[PDB]
Amino acid sequence: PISPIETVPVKLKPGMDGPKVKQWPLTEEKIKALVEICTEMEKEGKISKIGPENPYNTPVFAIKKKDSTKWRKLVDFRELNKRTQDFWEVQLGIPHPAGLKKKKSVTVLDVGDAYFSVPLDEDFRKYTAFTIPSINNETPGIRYQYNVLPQGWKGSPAIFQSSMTKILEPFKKQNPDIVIYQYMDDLYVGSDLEIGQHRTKIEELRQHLLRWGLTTPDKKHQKEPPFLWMGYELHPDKWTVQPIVLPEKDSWTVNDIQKLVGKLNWASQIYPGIKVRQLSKLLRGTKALTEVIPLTEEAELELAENREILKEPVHGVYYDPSKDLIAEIQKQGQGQWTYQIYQEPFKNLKTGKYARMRGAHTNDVKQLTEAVQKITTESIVIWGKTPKFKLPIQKETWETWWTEYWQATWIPEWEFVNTPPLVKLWYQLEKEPIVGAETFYVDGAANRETKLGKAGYVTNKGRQKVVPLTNTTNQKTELQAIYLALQDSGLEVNIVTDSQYALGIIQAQPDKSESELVNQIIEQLIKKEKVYLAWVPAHKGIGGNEQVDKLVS
Amino acid sequence: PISPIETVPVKLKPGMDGPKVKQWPLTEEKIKALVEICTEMEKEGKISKIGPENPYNTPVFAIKKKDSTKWRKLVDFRELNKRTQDFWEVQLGIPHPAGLKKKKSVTVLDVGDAYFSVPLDEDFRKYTAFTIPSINNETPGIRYQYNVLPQGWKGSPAIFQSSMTKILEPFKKQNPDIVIYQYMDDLYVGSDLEIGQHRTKIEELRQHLLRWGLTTPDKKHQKEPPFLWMGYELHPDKWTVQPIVLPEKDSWTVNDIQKLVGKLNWASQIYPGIKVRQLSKLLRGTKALTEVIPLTEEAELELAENREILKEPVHGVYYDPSKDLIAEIQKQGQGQWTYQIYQEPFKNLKTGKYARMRGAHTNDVKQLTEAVQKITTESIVIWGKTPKFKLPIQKETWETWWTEYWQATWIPEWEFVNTPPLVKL
Amino acid sequence: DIQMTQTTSSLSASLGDRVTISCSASQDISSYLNWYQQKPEGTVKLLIYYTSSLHSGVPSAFSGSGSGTDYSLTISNLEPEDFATYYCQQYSKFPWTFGGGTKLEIKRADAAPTVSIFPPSSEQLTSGGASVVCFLNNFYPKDINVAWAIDGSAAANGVLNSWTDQDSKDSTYSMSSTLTLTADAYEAANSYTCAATHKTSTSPIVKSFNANEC
Amino acid sequence: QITLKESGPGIVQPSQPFRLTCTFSGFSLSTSGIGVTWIRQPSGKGLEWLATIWWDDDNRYNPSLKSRLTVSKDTSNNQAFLNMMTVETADTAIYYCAQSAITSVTDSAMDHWGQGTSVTVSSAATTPPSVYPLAPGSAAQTNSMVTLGCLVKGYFPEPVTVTWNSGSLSSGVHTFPAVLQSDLYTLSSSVTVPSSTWPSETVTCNVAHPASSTKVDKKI
DNA sequence: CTTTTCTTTTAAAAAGTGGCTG
RNA sequence: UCAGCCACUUUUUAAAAGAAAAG
Repeated sequence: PISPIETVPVKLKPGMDGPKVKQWPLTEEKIKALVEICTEMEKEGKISKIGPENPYNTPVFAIKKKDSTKWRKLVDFRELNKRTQDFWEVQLGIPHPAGLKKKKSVTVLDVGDAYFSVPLDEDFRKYTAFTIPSINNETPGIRYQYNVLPQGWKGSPAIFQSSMTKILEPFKKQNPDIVIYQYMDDLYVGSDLEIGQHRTKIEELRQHLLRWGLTTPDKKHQKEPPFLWMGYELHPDKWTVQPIVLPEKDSWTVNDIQKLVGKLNWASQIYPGIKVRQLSKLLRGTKALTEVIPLTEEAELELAENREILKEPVHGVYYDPSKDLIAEIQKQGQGQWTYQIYQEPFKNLKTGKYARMRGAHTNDVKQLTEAVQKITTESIVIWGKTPKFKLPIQKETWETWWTEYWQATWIPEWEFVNTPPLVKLWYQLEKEPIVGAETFYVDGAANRETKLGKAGYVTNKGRQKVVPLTNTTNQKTELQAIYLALQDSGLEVNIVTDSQYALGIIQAQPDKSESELVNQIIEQLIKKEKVYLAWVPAHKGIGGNEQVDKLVS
Repeated sequence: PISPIETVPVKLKPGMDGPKVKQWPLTEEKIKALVEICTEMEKEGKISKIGPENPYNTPVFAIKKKDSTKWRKLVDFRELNKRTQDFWEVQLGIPHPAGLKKKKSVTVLDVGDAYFSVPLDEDFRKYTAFTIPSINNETPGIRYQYNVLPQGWKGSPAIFQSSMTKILEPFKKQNPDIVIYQYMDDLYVGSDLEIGQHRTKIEELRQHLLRWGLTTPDKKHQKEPPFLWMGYELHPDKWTVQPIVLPEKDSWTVNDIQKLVGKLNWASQIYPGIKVRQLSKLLRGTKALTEVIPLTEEAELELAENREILKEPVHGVYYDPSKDLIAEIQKQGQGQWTYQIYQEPFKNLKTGKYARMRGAHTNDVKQLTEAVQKITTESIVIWGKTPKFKLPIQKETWETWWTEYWQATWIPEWEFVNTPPLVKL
Repeated sequence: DIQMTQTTSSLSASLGDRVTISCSASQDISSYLNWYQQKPEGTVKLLIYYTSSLHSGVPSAFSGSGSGTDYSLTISNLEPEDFATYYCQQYSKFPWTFGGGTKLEIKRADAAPTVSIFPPSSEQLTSGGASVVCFLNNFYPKDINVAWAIDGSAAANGVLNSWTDQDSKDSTYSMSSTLTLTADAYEAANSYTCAATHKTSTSPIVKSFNANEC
Repeated sequence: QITLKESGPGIVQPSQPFRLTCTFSGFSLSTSGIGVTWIRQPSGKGLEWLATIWWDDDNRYNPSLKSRLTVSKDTSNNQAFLNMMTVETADTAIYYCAQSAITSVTDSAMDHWGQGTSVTVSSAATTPPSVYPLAPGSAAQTNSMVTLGCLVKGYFPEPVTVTWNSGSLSSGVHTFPAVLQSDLYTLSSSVTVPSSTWPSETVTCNVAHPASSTKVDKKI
């Protein structure tokens, strides 16, 4: 059990010291329990008596409410942790089955008492000092210090990795054909070796770990067909997770809306397209623990649709680097998209959603790429090579997009699909001013301290207008006034502003937004057959501007 | 074990606490290319392996440099650079050649390897720590630590300079005509020689660097079909400017008179007599935009006067070694880009452009990336420093592709921005 | 191995005329093309590189043209020197290939062949040799067919011919077909006949004789 | 200035290897952009690309012939060699050495060639020819413009002269191209003289084969 | 003859939650 | 009972961009 692997020199957060937390008198029976427990941990070198100089201390409680066989006695190193030097956790995430190759013989070995096998920095140990409170009668108590990695300590699962990985390298360099996917105390191994010849190889790896001190019992995955690795059930040719087990009716509390919402996300992996924006918005306002939200109807159907996607069973197929990955995208939410990363037609690999406004004035054109990019990097991570895309937009639409947008953008190898509520840019500010339309010189203003201000405009035929407003600002008016012009005008119009802000927002071609005004400005733009927007400096007096300025002011 | 030289104590800039950047996703190819090059260095112990106990970190990615040698790992030490101390050596110890721009040809020579020859301060070694990723996160990412002057670190050229110095002393001496410069992992060699005599004196230098301090540069693959190697050389004298300002129409309409003033009213910051008063006068009333064409010759005279001021040796410009440098890009047209580099705003010391070469390398990012690489180089050759880049693109985006279209040994500082239409005229 | 093809093999012209020669590639060659000229003498000068750039010294009259799998070479106003063979070349894929050039000959008014035949010489016969020669001198278009028929019209196996290059002067062409037959066949046969069929007249311009000797 | 002349064996037996040497001047096989190529135009056909020797020592051979041919150069001496092993009939031709050079990003052509060398491949041996006077015969004075003839049979070393009367008669003379007959060349030339001239004044045809050292004349 | 202040707006990062992992 | 992954929601942070103010 005790491991010969060298140790990691752990320290404490710079400029501190050990934990010196008080140790409450414990219940008589509690003492007795902890005694027997620590007495065993002592034989197991896990811990060893300390001398009367260790001012360090961590509390121990009694609670043996867990499983009847190796039922534990507990310590709280939260404070130790709070001082336990920071570590670089070393990881890019949890391995997903979509990145597993299709092998012949698979095996998933595990490791009991992991943290209880790797020796802790001998030099550091003087900080795991737990005093098992002695009975009232006996004045001096019983001291112990951990020698291995105490569970609950921050760097325990780290230092373990760094250690378990090492024990693995020497076995790996000696036979690069056997895959060994490691995660804490779950060792997954498989290779093209015959089911027999394969175990004749497990034997070797199963020895290596024990030589270093790693127990690998039969509490491991025995049946070849089922391999319950990382929540996933690895089958001869599919990966699943039967336990989709949703919070039935308990959606009675906002807290359960949390669990509900989040439960969907995970499900989304194998489970085809599922949105949550409706539910997700119900959580927005909450800050009360244990209360409920009067579920917005929008979510009742969404929950109804989604659930129908939760019942039906499905599966993700393994990935083979020969045949390549395609990333298909779909939109069905007011700004929500789905993506299917797959090799062959019907057989899905990993499936994911996307839902967000990476700003304020986004649009279905932006929210496309912003999904794509969200998928390449995510695929780069699970397979190594960028995937081909199938975007629900047309080729021309993209042509026009990037050819106009001054901001650089792109997308790698993308095909042309046509099975969705097709994405496309709504309006188009004409490159040239419409000859034979009103040149509505617009404007607005707002006194900093008034909290109010007037919007308005003048036209090529002297026609003036104005509208005072309250609760709005300088920036809000010039954009607001733009509205009046777009309104009071037909299908053709030339709108002259002196606000760089307005012009910018309007050029990007926003589909929607969180805002009401800016969106309404969009709405009109979506009807008007010809729109022109031109900027002119504000305080120099150019064109109908000098006048409009005098008006709205 | 590498150099019997004594390690030079390097402390970080006070208050700061070494790099703690995360390792962005890498492609298989890059992972392998990174794995290989990496281990052969531990073998030589250029760097050691390290566990979790080392909290600090910096990222690495490798780039497929099109040369007959091999790949190139690139640590993104931009972080640790700013976290790291100053170096009186990198400044006065490394002055900057005026004539580096004045030469007919300047070559870039990756004198990187001249670094392994010098060990890094033992106390400092925790900071220059990086970490290779792994496909689908198989096993955890193996972490390394530098034991010698690292590739791309504000210190590598400082500490190593007094050496690099003696190494070129023979060459710079027997080739006074030549102009050599050092900037990070690169040597900027420039001569006024015929291109073929240059391409032969570089290889002259690219060998002396060998018999001395085993400084191994890259062996580039030249070829036939579309000869890029023939372009590899850099010609700073051939460098132009950008006084393309002057607009020109016959049917001067409202819109055109306003656009001209908007653009001319702002230009008043980048030029002297930018008097656009009489121009404002022509658009006196609520005139119909799209048609009205006041041709007024009255303006025509002083419109030609303003045109005069727009093509000359700007008054106000000046390079303050002190202040930083800034470079601003804008997607200006079809595959065309433009740049302005300045210190104190609106008084840029140099403007230029970028037009993707005739070829099938159309990718909006790729151009921007490459573009940046060009603006960077000009700065190095000219003032001897590196501009900071305001990149007209979404951060989240550029982060997904810039590695795949970057070729330099170095990586400059950059932020993101979305500046509306004025920044293009 | 990009295959290069010069469709037009030999083209006709005149001092002043406008010549354009077509060259086609097996696949796109991204304007990686050069034009090579070869005088009747047998020397090859570079005409133009990049299917558009003029070599130095080369006159302006010469001009490149093309894009992709097709390109053309054009001579403004033809000149004396300019009457030569032209070689099209591509340098995209490395197996450098030239497409069988294009002959630029001087156009002339037609001219019937002046057929002339001669019987074997004792000089030759005194060794069994019986060489029947039939010079076909000065005639327009190389396009000219010969028929060597001995009693029975059979084209006796043993006829070698040698056609001259367009002479610079006359602009005519002259072919000389030489019929080889042994002494045993010389005496056996009755009469020999050389006949040239040309554009001149459908009338096969013949000439013959008979005179067995040994 | 820039020049390059090719030199070979002229004559090589079948199945035997040969080696053409090209000396050049002006440029250099040491300078970056330069190079030299070996083109091959076989007797009455288009030029063919064989191999390009590159400055960076990275020479390229034609896929059809690398199995029998190689290149190399001694820049020091400004020479460029071309070796071809186990030579066959078909290969017999004029071989050109040509200065190639990558000018810039897109420019690449064989800048300057040279007067090709003649490699002839054949078992055939040095054979002086035998000239036979081809007289009009079955016709005389029945032609104001009488054509005279003069056949030249069975010679190998291709170079052969044909002059009409010690070099007097030039106008109206056609000396056709030689042809292969039983591995020997056979040239047949012809002069046409006005009826007045031939009978009266003498008209002999002279053949000269430098290789065997035979100058020979023939009357009529 | 001009200049400091202080805003209005938008971006990108911290903080308890949630599902999952061991 | 700790550490990591992603997805949520409330805040801050800076800041850059403009804007207004003003003396």
